[PDB]
Amino acid sequence: THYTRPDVAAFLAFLNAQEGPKMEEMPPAGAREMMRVMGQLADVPRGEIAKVEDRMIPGPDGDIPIRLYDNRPDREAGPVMVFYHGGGWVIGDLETHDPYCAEAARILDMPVIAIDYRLAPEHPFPAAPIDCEAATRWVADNIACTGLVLSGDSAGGNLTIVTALALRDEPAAKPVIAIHPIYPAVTTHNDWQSYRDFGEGHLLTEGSMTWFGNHYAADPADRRAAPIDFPADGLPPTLLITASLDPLRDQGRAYAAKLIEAGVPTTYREAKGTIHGYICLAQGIPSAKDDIRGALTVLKAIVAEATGA
Amino acid sequence: THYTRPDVAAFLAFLNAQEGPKMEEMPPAGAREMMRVMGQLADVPRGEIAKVEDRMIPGPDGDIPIRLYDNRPDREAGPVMVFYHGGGWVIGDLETHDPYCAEAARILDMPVIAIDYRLAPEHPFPAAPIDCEAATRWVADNIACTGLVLSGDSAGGNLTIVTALALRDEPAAKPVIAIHPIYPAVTTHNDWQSYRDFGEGHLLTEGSMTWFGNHYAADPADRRAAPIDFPADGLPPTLLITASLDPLRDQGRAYAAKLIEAGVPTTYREAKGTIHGYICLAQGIPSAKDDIRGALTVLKAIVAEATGA
Repeated sequence: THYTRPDVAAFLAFLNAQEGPKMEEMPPAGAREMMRVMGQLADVPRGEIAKVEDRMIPGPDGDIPIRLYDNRPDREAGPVMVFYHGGGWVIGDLETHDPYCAEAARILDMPVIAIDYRLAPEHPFPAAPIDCEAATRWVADNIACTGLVLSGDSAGGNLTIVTALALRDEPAAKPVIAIHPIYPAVTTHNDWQSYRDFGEGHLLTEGSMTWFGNHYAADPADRRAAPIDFPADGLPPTLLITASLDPLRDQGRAYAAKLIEAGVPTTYREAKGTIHGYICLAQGIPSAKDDIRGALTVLKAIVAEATGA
Repeated sequence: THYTRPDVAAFLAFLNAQEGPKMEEMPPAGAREMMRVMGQLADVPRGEIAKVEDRMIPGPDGDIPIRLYDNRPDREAGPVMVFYHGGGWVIGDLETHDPYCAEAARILDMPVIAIDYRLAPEHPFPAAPIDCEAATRWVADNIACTGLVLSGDSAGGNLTIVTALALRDEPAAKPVIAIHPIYPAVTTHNDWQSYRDFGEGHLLTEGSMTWFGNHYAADPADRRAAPIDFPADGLPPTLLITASLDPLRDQGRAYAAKLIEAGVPTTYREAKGTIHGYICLAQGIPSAKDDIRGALTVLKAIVAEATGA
């Protein structure tokens, strides 16, 4: 068997008992609704936060909606985090990841901008990376900041890495000073021991990954889909976290190892005994709160080191 | 050309203009004196520290001299750092690394115990790793502490990793909670691009390394000489730092990568634009002070997270 935290095993037993269709049997609209209802039941609320503002920004295929979270709006010019939500490029929105964004804004003490990027299958690859890169450049130009911290979970961890590579090659008005990919997808291939071990029973399944991947319809040769296939030299200091029961664990490790081999300062964290998707499950999995807090404390120090030097 | 900090360049200009024999042209006694005099000229002094105590402990072969540094001797039982000096298993002692150990004890706010292990060629491999393991067990059994933090530079980085692998397999009376190998040697072979790039003009030279290697006479197939060839699973949280102009940089990268691939939580830092040996050169290379302080701040947080269990 595999080490599993007791509260994770308890939440898994709950997930395994639910009646009614799997996500992969649903059209996108119904999958999108499943995730909202799961968040309502198993995520914490937003909690208290001084400022949350929505607006539209111009992007190349139309307006991109963003949400700015700031718990200390009187700050001076400092770093800003841009956040790209997960949901396999099909599901997720500004509300599914709202409680995480707010928590991040509170712990990091920096403004957090979440991007509502275009989703498949209505907008297949490469709409998501186009939107994310355009939003991030807009932020560097238009928001008072000294530097960008890019972060995202799962599909959004992918978008974090691909966006950091596009800005490494052609810089924004402000540098990326750090990146925080959370349980990222970095490749489209499934030849991984963690994929054989954990591809059933652990929230993210073989069935649901196939479903995501077919709708997004990514070009597997393109760096925007498969950044483990391309040089990593000159990326900023990276905090990469994986979850030990996650079918994507091993490609996360492999990416972190590639970063170290290219000389990129890297902090690898593994949430031991927990599953993919934990950053939105902090009420159903209470130990998730310490994983969130523990990673963002390390990130806060990484950013403080980059700004003090 | 390779990025080089201006103050490192300036130190190297001075070192390369020195007259008088190279270390490798000397018998061990004369090499040992060169290192003491280099430290005298290019290291910071011990500075203020509440307590420094010298004693002998019983070892497998006789007395092992140790030195205890504590900047807060009143403390409650907490973590203790055991430190293994570098010098290619031939040179170095308690005085060569004294200013670093005091600095660590101040920044980490924990006791630091430096070990004077047996040196080659009078005592070839495996004397040093046996002594280090024996002293570390003595500390766990005899000094009030809750856990051990092992650290060391170069040969001493090797001894840190080897010692942690020995205690992973048969634990001391107290757990290892973190390890901090500083520009470690993890193999005896030289097939590394960094070795071809930086094996002359950067303080640690091909000639030095061969001279150390011949005196130590390590068995290249033994885990105690070549830890990179053996499983890393189940080591504690590791902070591994390399210097970018070091002949040993690439094997250090490769070890940090292997730790990540085994699921060990790992922070990799690279001192960009600096050389091997910088922890003893903080007066001749003033930027070394921020490399020391930067790493020890990270380690201190790693330990704080472990002891909040």
